[PDB]
Amino acid sequence: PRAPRTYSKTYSTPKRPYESSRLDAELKLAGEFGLKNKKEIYRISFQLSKIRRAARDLLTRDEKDPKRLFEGNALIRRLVRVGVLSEDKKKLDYVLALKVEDFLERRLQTQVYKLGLAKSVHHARVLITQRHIAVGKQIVNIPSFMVRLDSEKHIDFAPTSPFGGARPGRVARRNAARKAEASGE
Amino acid sequence: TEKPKKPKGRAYKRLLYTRRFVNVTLVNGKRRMNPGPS
Amino acid sequence: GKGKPRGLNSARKLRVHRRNNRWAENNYKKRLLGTAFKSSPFGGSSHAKGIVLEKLGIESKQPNSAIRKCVRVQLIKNGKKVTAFVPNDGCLNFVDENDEVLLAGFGRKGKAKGDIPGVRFKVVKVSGVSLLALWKEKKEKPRS
Amino acid sequence: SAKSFILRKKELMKRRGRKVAKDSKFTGRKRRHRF
RNA sequence: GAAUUUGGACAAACUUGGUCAUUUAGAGGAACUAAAAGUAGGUUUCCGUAGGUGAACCUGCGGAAGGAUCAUUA
RNA sequence: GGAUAGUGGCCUACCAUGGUUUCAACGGGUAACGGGGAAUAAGGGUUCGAUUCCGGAGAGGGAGCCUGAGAAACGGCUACCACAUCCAAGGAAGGCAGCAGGCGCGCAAAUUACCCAAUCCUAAUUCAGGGAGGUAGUGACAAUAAAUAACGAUACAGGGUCUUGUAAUUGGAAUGAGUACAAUGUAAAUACCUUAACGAGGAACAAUUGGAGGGCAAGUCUGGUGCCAGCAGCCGCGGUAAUUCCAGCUCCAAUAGCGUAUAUUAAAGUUGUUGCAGUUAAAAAGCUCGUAGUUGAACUUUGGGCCCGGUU
Repeated sequence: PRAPRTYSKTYSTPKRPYESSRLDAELKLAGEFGLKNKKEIYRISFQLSKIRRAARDLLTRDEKDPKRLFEGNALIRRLVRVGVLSEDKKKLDYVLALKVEDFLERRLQTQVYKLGLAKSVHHARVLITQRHIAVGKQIVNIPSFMVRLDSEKHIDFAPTSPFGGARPGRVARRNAARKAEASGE
Repeated sequence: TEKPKKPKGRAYKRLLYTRRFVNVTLVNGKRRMNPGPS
Repeated sequence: GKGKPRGLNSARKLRVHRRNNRWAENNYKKRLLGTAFKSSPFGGSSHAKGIVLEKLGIESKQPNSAIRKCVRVQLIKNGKKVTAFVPNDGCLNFVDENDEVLLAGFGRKGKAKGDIPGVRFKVVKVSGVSLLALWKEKKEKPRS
Repeated sequence: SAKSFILRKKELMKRRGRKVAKDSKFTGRKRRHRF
């Protein structure tokens, strides 16, 4: 009799599963961003469809309606603060013009690759998963962190994670011990 | 028979991207996906 | 025009005419008469379990034939007798007499599929283990 | 008569103007084995 | 103030005969199934009704085309 | 009038003959507890709602009753019916649709564990109790995040002095799945968060489930078995209503998930109010009258001027 815990699924599979154009576009996106499967594309498409539905039934509402003003301004503020929507496109017909790779650009994996420090997208994903990147002072090991605009200057190496100093890792430690006991004396 | 194992997960998708369109390997002019003895 | 009443105070005739016409459905009449709970070989169930009464040497043609056989089985809860297409060949040596098989449908939401006239069930499990694992030499059929 | 049926219906989309994969020794067989 | 007792309302249940509901035997019948393997004919098509007949079918009355408009006068 | 806590045919004595119904009464069925809600996305609808909240009803089936503010109570009593336990054979004692757990029925569902530490409840009451509740065990019901690899150097191959690929070539990096001092955690523990030490070179620490004429994305692959009054003659070829008879290779999709069965929803304008159809494809009563029902011509204060002040 405990109060129920609400859950919800955050992706939706396409209605027509075998068509060549959508499949090749999905593989294009997965190759250029370095994705594990198609579920990331489905997740972005699902939440973008949610955003587009909200924008549509606010644009159907009459102008100067207080609900339209409040929800539209909140939606534009949120999608600028995330960083997907540009600074010069703060309108509703312009948030209807959003695309999937615009959302996929703002991932931590793509943002840690594009800011140097990774030299590849798959190297960026491997570098993130192995707990090497901290936003501010918080270590993040998730490729889909969706970096804000205000923290773009804070993606750096962790205070842990030997690429940022602080006591090099296990393989180098074992190699140093091997060279010390064998080539030392 | 035994073969070197195929990569699993994300790298496999990466492989397909490398297989499909970076330096496209095998085409008959109309982008065949499964050739035999040419 | 267009046959139907259209006036504003005329919802009752629309209601009753729709109810009679809906009684001329196929799914509505099969659902509201309780046809599956009284007349179907299953009790409206997704799967069922049964006792293998007989196996018959049903081939597609004569000696140059395709080995595609079926068994005749009797249900546990209903007591009715049906017939079931067993899977791919090599499974006939697994299914002996009195094996307590578990059955499903064949794929037409309650009708026969395939070139076998009058068979709409498949033997999903035998002796409480499987057919897929038993045919792939992964698990073995328990004795008795 | 599966192979004969596939070959008979195989020629219609040539008449109706649609692409058809060219035939070989894989047509009238169980491509994927059953359970 | 207990054991016990009269009458009343509440009323489980029991016996008899009747009503209804579901299922299993039971002669006989009509239908059908794969049954590989049993005993040339006429050809308008129907509808309603009535009689006859191993099988469709045959005949009587009334209706329909869901049947192939030539030619000539004016 | 009686009865009730109280209105009341709730019951009794008397007297009237009334009350409901085609706007569907009454009777039957319901694999029917009702609602908040759930699934399905152009809408309107369609299907589901035993089940975390609210209300009702029941404690094996009926009936009756005591105590009490409150019960027709069943972890209270009494009787009957049906089950069923113990024996010294005289008698006694029952009620898990509370929590665990057993049989049974089935396609179909978990521990005879720990604790009142939290949330609250009861009591004479800060203290006791609570299978209410919480915690852990089983648990791929469903839901969320994302490991199974990354960077070079060599030798060639290209677009061609900068950019990618191949290989029984080679090099060092990095990290958690795990093994665990410790400490956090907790009523006490398990686990998560943190971390001393150990922990990767491929048959390691190896990902599966489905499918390939078309539907629908993916083969002008390979081998074996069986038959032929067809050619050859012991090599073989071709055909094989073998609906491929059996295996392997290659390729495609989804991916810690994938397949199958049943039901339902969408596509479905095959229920059509929106929104079907009726000469010939399913379907206009043989025709007319006619009650309910549905629907029903036009007309009745319009126009003009006055000011003020609201929103762009």
